[PDB]
Amino acid sequence: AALRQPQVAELLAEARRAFREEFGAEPELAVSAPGRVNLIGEHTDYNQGLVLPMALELMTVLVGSPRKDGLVSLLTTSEGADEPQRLQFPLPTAQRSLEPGTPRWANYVKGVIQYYPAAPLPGFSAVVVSSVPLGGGLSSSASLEVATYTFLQQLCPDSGTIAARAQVCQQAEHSFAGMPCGIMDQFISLMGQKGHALLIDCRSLETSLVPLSDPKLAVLITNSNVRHSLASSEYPVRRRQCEEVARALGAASLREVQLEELEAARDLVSKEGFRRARHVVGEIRRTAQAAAALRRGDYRAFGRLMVESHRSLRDDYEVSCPELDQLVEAALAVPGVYGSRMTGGGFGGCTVTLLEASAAPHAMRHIQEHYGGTATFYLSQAADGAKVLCL
Amino acid sequence: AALRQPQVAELLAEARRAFREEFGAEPELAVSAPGRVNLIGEHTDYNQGLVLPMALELMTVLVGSPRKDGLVSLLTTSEGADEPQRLQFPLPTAQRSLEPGTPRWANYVKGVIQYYPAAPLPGFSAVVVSSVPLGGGLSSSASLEVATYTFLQQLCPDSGTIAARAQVCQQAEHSFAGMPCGIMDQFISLMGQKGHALLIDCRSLETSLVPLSDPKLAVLITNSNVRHSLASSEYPVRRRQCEEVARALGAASLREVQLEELEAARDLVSKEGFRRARHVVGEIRRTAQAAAALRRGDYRAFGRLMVESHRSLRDDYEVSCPELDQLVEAALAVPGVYGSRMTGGGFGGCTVTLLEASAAPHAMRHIQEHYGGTATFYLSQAADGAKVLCL
Ligand SMILES: Nc1ncnc2c1ncn2[C@@H]1O[C@H](COP(=O)(O)OP(=O)(O)O)[C@@H](O)[C@H]1O
Ligand SMILES: Nc1ncnc2c1ncn2[C@@H]1O[C@H](COP(=O)(O)OP(=O)(O)O)[C@@H](O)[C@H]1O
Ligand SMILES: OC[C@H]1O[C@H](O)[C@H](O)[C@@H](O)[C@H]1O
Ligand SMILES: OC[C@H]1O[C@H](O)[C@H](O)[C@@H](O)[C@H]1O
Ligand SMILES: [Mg+2]
Ligand SMILES: [Mg+2]
Ligand code: NA
Ligand code: NA
Repeated sequence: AALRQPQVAELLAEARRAFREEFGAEPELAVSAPGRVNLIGEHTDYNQGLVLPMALELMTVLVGSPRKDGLVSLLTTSEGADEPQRLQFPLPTAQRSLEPGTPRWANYVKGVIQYYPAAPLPGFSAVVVSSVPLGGGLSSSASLEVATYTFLQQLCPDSGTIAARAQVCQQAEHSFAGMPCGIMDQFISLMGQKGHALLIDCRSLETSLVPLSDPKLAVLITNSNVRHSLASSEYPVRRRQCEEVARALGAASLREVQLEELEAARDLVSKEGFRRARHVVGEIRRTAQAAAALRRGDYRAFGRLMVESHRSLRDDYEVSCPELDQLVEAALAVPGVYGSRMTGGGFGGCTVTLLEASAAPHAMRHIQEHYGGTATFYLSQAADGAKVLCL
Repeated sequence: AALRQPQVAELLAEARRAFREEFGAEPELAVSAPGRVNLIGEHTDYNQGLVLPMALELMTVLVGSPRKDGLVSLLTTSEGADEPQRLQFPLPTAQRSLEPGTPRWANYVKGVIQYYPAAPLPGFSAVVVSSVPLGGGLSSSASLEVATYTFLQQLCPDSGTIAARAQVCQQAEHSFAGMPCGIMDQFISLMGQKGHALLIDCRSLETSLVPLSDPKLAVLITNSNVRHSLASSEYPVRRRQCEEVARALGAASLREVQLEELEAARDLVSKEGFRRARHVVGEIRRTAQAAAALRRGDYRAFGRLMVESHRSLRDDYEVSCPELDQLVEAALAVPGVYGSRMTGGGFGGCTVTLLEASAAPHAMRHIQEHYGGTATFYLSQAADGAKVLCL
């Protein structure tokens, strides 16, 4: 036991049956959207940098039907969601716009509806099921937004691009969820392809598909199953810290600041500010190197870069915690572990570990043994992004 | 005027309609797969080179229904498909494979059925309609193959990779149409994204999606209305002349040969084979430079590299015709045109012209006046790849 990862046909069946019960008929329409692990390139997306995430086999499925009455009627089967697990509300009009409210889980859906670029949208009934753990740092939020977006497309086709949909999901997260994320989670949930990671250039929005499918390789995800109080909190503080440092250096973003320019201008910025820029500018470089390493088959080089990334996030960006540090220190101790680090926004959530497929069983036993807390594990391949399911 | 480009809703309705008439019921399943234009990197894909295609709004729509009796029943509405435009034939069995026969157009479907990797596959009825001009160098052939494959996936899920679907369609084109194509046409049909070009590395099969986000940049396609059939052309001879040069220099392919190496090895190959290989080696270098130019907005550079592509295809590879030559010279005389070149296999078909959007109307009048024949015109955006359409 690593945690089981239901396949789509299973999640679809569970969603259909829960809808049949709730609404009294079979649903007409279905879609899926994955969760996400970031292999490397943390706190770079809102700095116009480089990220290398892959989509997981963990996913949100959303089934539903149009209505003729202009209503939205929702049910989520996730415990983890704040109560009530059901909500109904009328579609926004040019006269009354939707509003963030409680239950907080519905905000993600209301936000996507509120910014959906096409019209006219009918009402709908829908059930959500998820295998993404809510609030585990594997991006259940972007899964839900992108599932919601893809579903609305089945009611009312858009005329825009992948990146425009990601930006609609991003704005919904900003205005309705109150969380000023970059573009990474929405982008990988939309753009994943199985047996690949995605080098996303968050400035050009150019994407490269980097093969990550060798039977002698595994990616292991360790849920710390913790979430400290600085999550809601220091993420916006860091994002503001980065924008200052860029202004002080005459730079549109930290993407335009070369690592050698930064060293030779510490005196223009706080000692705290300097350590933040150093992380971001180095991580961008590490992410470019790591992508080339992963294509080459150089797991050792990739693993070193993962660890260098962890040290940087721990000491220079200070978004690690004791629990993530502990879980990374246990992982590197295991023979066959190429590297390990804190993934997502941090202050808790998950570590990602790259290792020999043969060592995963040992690696899971050693990390459980050497972690105070109760840890959960996913052995996860690179998955496809958001799909329509024909019913 | 640009020739208008039917949207999917309209191709779908012409397909529902011809399906109802032919088979006396509504179809249950639908798919689309686009044609493509190659921006630069011609006759490199089978030499393990680089190409930069985008998918088109021109597409093949296939609608159909599982059958009970283990037969395949097909209709196409394309004028230009050899008679008969309808046929039935039994599914391949373990006892006996499909074989290429008459009519030539159905070899593309038979081949994809023969090589489709998942079982069991039921009989089916299907109609094919297309906005892709048959024989025009916009890959009507790969559009047909990939539409068929995406359809079979609706009858019987596969569980390989996007890449293995393209190599099935390629396999079908080699063995059933006897046309030894590279992987480009099938890959772009599968992998397209609207508002992107696709840089394909045909050695490693790595892909980048390059944003075409600029409303002041147009792509104009000019059909010469001289038809190629690539099978019976000098295409297989070019491919073999490239192979004999690689073999002579001890290279796995011409991707492994630099210009300077080819130049010192003249005494190893014929005058002709040297010229063919010099086009290929040159064209690989130019496609990398072109991607770099496009990435920084240097359209004048991109256009000069396209003109060099065209002179290399005309003089060293010898796959142009007097008609493509006149269409290119005529587009180059127009202000706001960055570059123009033949696209696809050659011997006829289409040119591709990159130009200021505002110049498109002048450019269409000028090329038509200065063309000895009758040109048709598509003003083209980057389009989505192959898709399921839920009925
Ligand atoms: N399937 C779901 N059903 C209901 N709410 C969900 C679902 N998936 C995500 N959510 C919402 O998203 C929140 C988790 O997002 P967040 O705190 O950003 O963590 P993460 O994105 O890492 O999982 C939940 O608290 C809930 O409000
Ligand atoms: N929709 C269609 N219906 C029937 N045949 C088709 C269709 N699309 C493509 N074809 C077949 O593909 C052939 C064209 O292939 P080819 O000569 O390689 O040209 P292209 O560059 O258009 O792909 C036609 O001769 C016909 O056999
Ligand atoms: O890599 C840091 C990461 O953090 C969170 O997961 C956000 O959702 C992303 O947008 C990104 O900033
Ligand atoms: O670039 C030339 C081009 O010609 C045809 O369209 C083939 O299908 C492609 O594979 C490629 O070889
Ligand atoms: Mg989140
Ligand atoms: Mg063809
Ligand atoms: Na433990
Ligand atoms: Na003319």
